[PDB]
Amino acid sequence: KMAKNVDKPLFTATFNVQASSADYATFIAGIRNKLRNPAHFSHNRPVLPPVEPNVPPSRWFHVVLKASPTSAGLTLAIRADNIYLEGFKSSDGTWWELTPGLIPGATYVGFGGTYRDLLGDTDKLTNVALGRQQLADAVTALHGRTKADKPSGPKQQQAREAVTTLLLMVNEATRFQTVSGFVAGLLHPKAVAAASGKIGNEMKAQVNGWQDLSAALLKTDVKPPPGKSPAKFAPIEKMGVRTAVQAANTLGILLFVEVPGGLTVAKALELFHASGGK
Ligand SMILES: Nc1ncnc2c1ncn2[C@@H]1O[C@H](COP(=O)(O)O)[C@@H](O)[C@H]1O
Repeated sequence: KMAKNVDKPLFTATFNVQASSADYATFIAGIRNKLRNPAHFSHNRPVLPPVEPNVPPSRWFHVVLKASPTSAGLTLAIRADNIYLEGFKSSDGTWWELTPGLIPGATYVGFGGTYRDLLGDTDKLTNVALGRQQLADAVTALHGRTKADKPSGPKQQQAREAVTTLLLMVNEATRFQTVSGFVAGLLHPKAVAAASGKIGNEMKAQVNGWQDLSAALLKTDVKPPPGKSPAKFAPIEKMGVRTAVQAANTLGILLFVEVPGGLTVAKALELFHASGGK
Protein backbone atom coordinates (compact mmCIF):
# COMPACT_ATOMS: atom_id res chain seq x y z
CA LYS A 1 0.00 0.00 0.00
CA MET A 2 1.12 3.56 -0.76
CA ALA A 3 2.56 5.96 1.82
CA LYS A 4 0.49 8.90 3.09
CA ASN A 5 1.44 12.52 3.88
CA VAL A 6 4.71 12.43 1.90
CA ASP A 7 4.08 16.07 0.93
CA LYS A 8 2.64 16.98 4.34
CA PRO A 9 5.86 16.94 6.36
CA LEU A 10 5.69 17.15 10.17
CA PHE A 11 8.57 19.64 9.88
CA THR A 12 11.21 20.84 7.46
CA ALA A 13 14.92 21.11 8.27
CA THR A 14 17.00 23.28 5.97
CA PHE A 15 20.75 23.44 5.44
CA ASN A 16 22.82 25.69 3.19
CA VAL A 17 25.70 23.54 1.90
CA GLN A 18 28.14 26.47 2.15
CA ALA A 19 27.26 27.16 5.81
CA SER A 20 29.53 26.70 8.84
CA SER A 21 30.31 23.50 10.73
CA ALA A 22 28.47 24.97 13.71
CA ASP A 23 25.36 25.52 11.59
CA TYR A 24 25.58 21.94 10.33
CA ALA A 25 25.70 20.63 13.91
CA THR A 26 22.72 22.85 14.77
CA PHE A 27 20.86 21.51 11.71
CA ILE A 28 21.46 17.86 12.69
CA ALA A 29 20.56 18.43 16.35
CA GLY A 30 17.32 20.12 15.33
CA ILE A 31 16.28 17.09 13.26
CA ARG A 32 16.90 14.80 16.24
CA ASN A 33 14.98 17.16 18.51
CA LYS A 34 11.92 17.37 16.25
CA LEU A 35 11.86 13.58 15.72
CA ARG A 36 12.01 12.65 19.41
CA ASN A 37 9.40 11.00 21.58
CA PRO A 38 9.31 13.55 24.40
CA ALA A 39 8.11 10.76 26.75
CA HIS A 40 10.98 8.38 26.01
CA PHE A 41 14.70 9.08 26.34
CA SER A 42 17.53 6.62 27.03
CA HIS A 43 20.63 7.91 28.87
CA ASN A 44 19.49 11.41 27.90
CA ARG A 45 19.48 10.55 24.20
CA PRO A 46 16.22 10.88 22.27
CA VAL A 47 14.27 7.78 21.14
CA LEU A 48 12.00 7.77 18.10
CA PRO A 49 8.37 6.89 18.65
CA PRO A 50 7.48 3.34 17.51
CA VAL A 51 6.36 2.73 13.93
CA GLU A 52 2.56 3.02 13.71
CA PRO A 53 0.94 -0.38 13.27
CA ASN A 54 -1.88 -1.18 10.77
CA VAL A 55 -1.06 1.74 8.43
CA PRO A 56 1.43 2.36 5.57
CA PRO A 57 4.16 4.92 6.41
CA SER A 58 2.18 8.10 7.18
CA ARG A 59 4.67 10.19 9.20
CA TRP A 60 7.24 12.13 7.13
CA PHE A 61 9.60 15.10 7.34
CA HIS A 62 11.47 17.09 4.70
CA VAL A 63 15.10 18.08 4.49
CA VAL A 64 15.92 20.95 2.15
CA LEU A 65 19.52 21.24 0.95
CA LYS A 66 20.42 24.55 -0.69
CA ALA A 67 23.44 25.37 -2.87
CA SER A 68 23.29 28.87 -1.36
CA PRO A 69 21.07 31.05 0.91
CA THR A 70 19.10 32.28 -2.14
CA SER A 71 18.97 29.06 -4.17
CA ALA A 72 16.01 26.69 -4.51
CA GLY A 73 16.71 23.64 -2.38
CA LEU A 74 16.71 19.94 -3.17
CA THR A 75 13.89 18.48 -1.07
CA LEU A 76 14.28 15.06 0.53
CA ALA A 77 11.32 13.05 1.82
CA ILE A 78 12.31 11.04 4.89
CA ARG A 79 10.21 8.86 7.21
CA ALA A 80 9.77 10.32 10.71
CA ASP A 81 9.58 6.88 12.34
CA ASN A 82 12.78 5.24 11.06
CA ILE A 83 14.56 8.06 9.16
CA TYR A 84 14.48 6.17 5.84
CA LEU A 85 15.08 8.27 2.76
CA GLU A 86 12.42 7.44 0.17
CA GLY A 87 11.98 10.46 -2.08
CA PHE A 88 13.70 13.53 -3.51
CA LYS A 89 12.35 16.41 -5.55
CA SER A 90 14.22 17.78 -8.59
CA SER A 91 14.05 21.37 -9.88
CA ASP A 92 11.37 20.60 -12.50
CA GLY A 93 9.06 19.50 -9.69
CA THR A 94 9.42 15.75 -10.22
CA TRP A 95 9.31 13.54 -7.12
CA TRP A 96 11.71 10.62 -7.49
CA GLU A 97 11.30 7.54 -5.30
CA LEU A 98 13.65 4.78 -4.15
CA THR A 99 10.87 2.20 -3.86
CA PRO A 100 8.57 1.47 -6.82
CA GLY A 101 4.93 2.32 -6.04
CA LEU A 102 5.52 3.84 -2.59
CA ILE A 103 4.99 7.58 -3.12
CA PRO A 104 1.83 8.82 -4.91
CA GLY A 105 2.70 10.37 -8.28
CA ALA A 106 6.43 9.75 -7.93
CA THR A 107 8.82 8.40 -10.58
CA TYR A 108 11.05 5.45 -9.66
CA VAL A 109 14.70 6.49 -9.94
CA GLY A 110 15.90 3.07 -11.11
CA PHE A 111 17.49 1.70 -7.92
CA GLY A 112 16.71 1.18 -4.23
CA GLY A 113 17.82 2.93 -1.04
CA THR A 114 19.76 0.24 0.83
CA TYR A 115 23.55 0.28 0.76
CA ARG A 116 23.48 -3.09 -1.01
CA ASP A 117 21.33 -1.46 -3.72
CA LEU A 118 23.55 1.64 -3.87
CA LEU A 119 27.07 0.21 -3.51
CA GLY A 120 26.63 -3.53 -4.08
CA ASP A 121 27.63 -4.34 -0.50
CA THR A 122 27.19 -2.76 2.98
CA ASP A 123 30.92 -3.37 3.49
CA LYS A 124 31.69 -0.61 0.96
CA LEU A 125 30.62 2.35 3.16
CA THR A 126 34.30 2.85 3.97
CA ASN A 127 34.84 3.77 0.29
CA VAL A 128 32.47 6.75 0.11
CA ALA A 129 34.11 10.19 0.12
CA LEU A 130 32.24 12.68 2.29
CA GLY A 131 32.80 16.44 2.50
CA ARG A 132 31.46 19.85 1.50
CA GLN A 133 32.05 19.48 -2.26
CA GLN A 134 30.64 15.92 -2.28
CA LEU A 135 27.54 17.28 -0.55
CA ALA A 136 27.23 20.12 -3.05
CA ASP A 137 27.86 17.82 -6.04
CA ALA A 138 25.29 15.30 -4.77
CA VAL A 139 22.73 18.09 -4.34
CA THR A 140 23.52 19.32 -7.86
CA ALA A 141 23.20 15.85 -9.43
CA LEU A 142 19.83 15.00 -7.87
CA HIS A 143 18.33 18.49 -8.08
CA GLY A 144 19.14 18.74 -11.79
CA ARG A 145 17.46 15.46 -12.76
CA THR A 146 14.55 15.93 -15.16
CA LYS A 147 11.66 13.56 -15.84
CA ALA A 148 12.46 13.56 -19.57
CA ASP A 149 16.17 12.66 -19.41
CA LYS A 150 17.14 9.38 -21.02
CA PRO A 151 18.67 7.38 -18.16
CA SER A 152 22.14 6.07 -18.88
CA GLY A 153 24.57 3.77 -17.10
CA PRO A 154 26.89 6.65 -16.11
CA LYS A 155 24.00 8.90 -14.97
CA GLN A 156 22.56 6.14 -12.76
CA GLN A 157 25.99 5.56 -11.25
CA GLN A 158 26.24 9.30 -10.54
CA ALA A 159 22.77 9.23 -8.99
CA ARG A 160 23.61 6.21 -6.79
CA GLU A 161 26.72 7.89 -5.41
CA ALA A 162 24.76 11.10 -4.83
CA VAL A 163 22.06 9.31 -2.82
CA THR A 164 24.74 7.44 -0.83
CA THR A 165 26.47 10.74 -0.05
CA LEU A 166 23.26 12.29 1.26
CA LEU A 167 22.25 9.21 3.26
CA LEU A 168 25.54 9.44 5.11
CA MET A 169 25.64 13.23 5.55
CA VAL A 170 21.98 13.62 6.52
CA ASN A 171 20.33 10.38 7.67
CA GLU A 172 23.26 8.57 9.28
CA ALA A 173 24.46 11.89 10.70
CA THR A 174 21.07 12.26 12.40
CA ARG A 175 21.23 8.70 13.76
CA PHE A 176 24.81 8.86 15.06
CA GLN A 177 26.81 11.50 16.94
CA THR A 178 29.93 9.79 15.62
CA VAL A 179 28.89 10.35 12.00
CA SER A 180 27.57 13.91 12.53
CA GLY A 181 30.75 14.85 14.39
CA PHE A 182 32.87 13.33 11.59
CA VAL A 183 31.00 15.30 8.92
CA ALA A 184 31.14 18.48 11.04
CA GLY A 185 34.89 17.93 11.18
CA LEU A 186 35.17 18.03 7.39
CA LEU A 187 33.36 21.37 7.09
CA HIS A 188 35.62 24.43 7.21
CA PRO A 189 35.57 28.12 6.24
CA LYS A 190 36.68 29.05 2.71
CA ALA A 191 40.07 30.14 4.07
CA VAL A 192 40.78 26.43 4.71
CA ALA A 193 41.71 23.97 1.93
CA ALA A 194 38.93 21.80 0.50
CA ALA A 195 38.69 18.58 2.50
CA SER A 196 37.18 15.11 2.14
CA GLY A 197 37.22 11.96 4.25
CA LYS A 198 35.89 8.41 4.53
CA ILE A 199 34.38 6.76 7.60
CA GLY A 200 36.31 4.06 9.45
CA ASN A 201 35.22 0.52 10.33
CA GLU A 202 33.66 1.43 13.70
CA MET A 203 31.26 3.93 12.10
CA LYS A 204 30.54 1.49 9.27
CA ALA A 205 29.59 -1.10 11.91
CA GLN A 206 27.45 1.49 13.71
CA VAL A 207 25.68 2.53 10.50
CA ASN A 208 25.04 -1.15 9.65
CA GLY A 209 23.75 -1.90 13.18
CA TRP A 210 21.55 1.02 14.28
CA GLN A 211 18.79 -1.27 15.55
CA ASP A 212 21.31 -3.48 17.39
CA LEU A 213 22.96 -0.51 19.13
CA SER A 214 19.59 1.10 19.94
CA ALA A 215 18.30 -2.15 21.43
CA ALA A 216 21.53 -2.70 23.42
CA LEU A 217 21.16 0.65 25.17
CA LEU A 218 17.38 0.29 25.69
CA LYS A 219 17.96 -3.00 27.52
CA THR A 220 19.97 -1.19 30.19
CA ASP A 221 16.95 0.97 31.09
CA VAL A 222 14.77 -2.02 32.02
CA LYS A 223 14.33 -1.95 35.81
CA PRO A 224 15.29 -5.35 37.26
CA PRO A 225 12.95 -7.53 39.30
CA PRO A 226 13.37 -6.54 42.99
CA GLY A 227 16.51 -8.06 44.51
CA LYS A 228 18.47 -8.21 41.25
CA SER A 229 21.15 -6.25 39.42
CA PRO A 230 20.54 -3.60 36.75
CA ALA A 231 21.14 -5.08 33.30
CA LYS A 232 24.68 -4.36 32.11
CA PHE A 233 25.46 -3.12 28.60
CA ALA A 234 26.49 -5.89 26.21
CA PRO A 235 29.58 -4.66 24.31
CA ILE A 236 29.57 -4.36 20.54
CA GLU A 237 33.30 -4.51 19.85
CA LYS A 238 32.95 -4.01 16.11
CA MET A 239 31.35 -0.60 16.74
CA GLY A 240 34.00 0.36 19.30
CA VAL A 241 31.18 0.56 21.84
CA ARG A 242 31.91 -1.32 25.05
CA THR A 243 29.86 0.59 27.62
CA ALA A 244 26.49 2.29 28.02
CA VAL A 245 28.22 5.68 28.37
CA GLN A 246 29.97 5.04 25.05
CA ALA A 247 26.66 3.96 23.52
CA ALA A 248 25.02 7.22 24.71
CA ASN A 249 27.88 9.27 23.24
CA THR A 250 27.48 7.34 19.98
CA LEU A 251 23.70 7.39 19.44
CA GLY A 252 22.25 10.58 17.95
CA ILE A 253 18.68 9.25 18.16
CA LEU A 254 17.62 5.67 18.91
CA LEU A 255 15.33 3.56 16.74
CA PHE A 256 12.46 2.34 18.87
CA VAL A 257 12.87 -1.34 19.69
CA GLU A 258 10.65 -3.58 21.80
CA VAL A 259 13.00 -5.20 24.31
CA PRO A 260 11.86 -7.68 26.97
CA GLY A 261 10.64 -5.73 29.99
CA GLY A 262 10.62 -2.40 28.17
CA LEU A 263 7.89 -0.32 26.55
CA THR A 264 5.72 -2.00 23.95
CA VAL A 265 4.88 -0.35 20.65
CA ALA A 266 1.41 0.48 21.97
CA LYS A 267 2.51 1.90 25.31
CA ALA A 268 5.31 4.04 23.84
CA LEU A 269 2.90 5.45 21.26
CA GLU A 270 0.41 6.13 24.06
CA LEU A 271 3.07 8.11 25.95
CA PHE A 272 4.11 9.87 22.72
CA HIS A 273 0.55 11.02 22.10
CA ALA A 274 0.02 12.06 25.72
CA SER A 275 3.11 14.26 25.50
CA GLY A 276 1.87 16.11 22.40
CA GLY A 277 3.60 13.95 19.84
CA LYS A 278 2.37 13.86 16.25
N1 LIG B 1 15.84 4.02 2.57
C1 LIG B 1 16.68 4.03 3.64
N2 LIG B 1 17.15 5.19 4.17
C2 LIG B 1 17.98 5.21 5.24
N3 LIG B 1 18.43 4.10 5.85
C3 LIG B 1 18.06 2.86 5.42
C4 LIG B 1 17.13 2.75 4.27
N4 LIG B 1 16.93 1.43 4.05
C5 LIG B 1 17.65 0.76 4.99
N5 LIG B 1 18.32 1.61 5.81
C6 LIG B 1 19.21 1.21 6.93
O1 LIG B 1 19.36 -0.19 6.90
C7 LIG B 1 18.87 -0.78 8.14
C8 LIG B 1 18.22 -2.11 7.84
O2 LIG B 1 17.03 -1.94 7.08
P1 LIG B 1 16.23 -3.19 6.51
O3 LIG B 1 16.59 -3.41 5.05
O4 LIG B 1 14.82 -2.63 6.60
O5 LIG B 1 16.36 -4.36 7.46
C9 LIG B 1 17.95 0.29 8.72
O6 LIG B 1 17.76 0.17 10.12
C10 LIG B 1 18.64 1.59 8.31
O7 LIG B 1 19.72 1.88 9.18
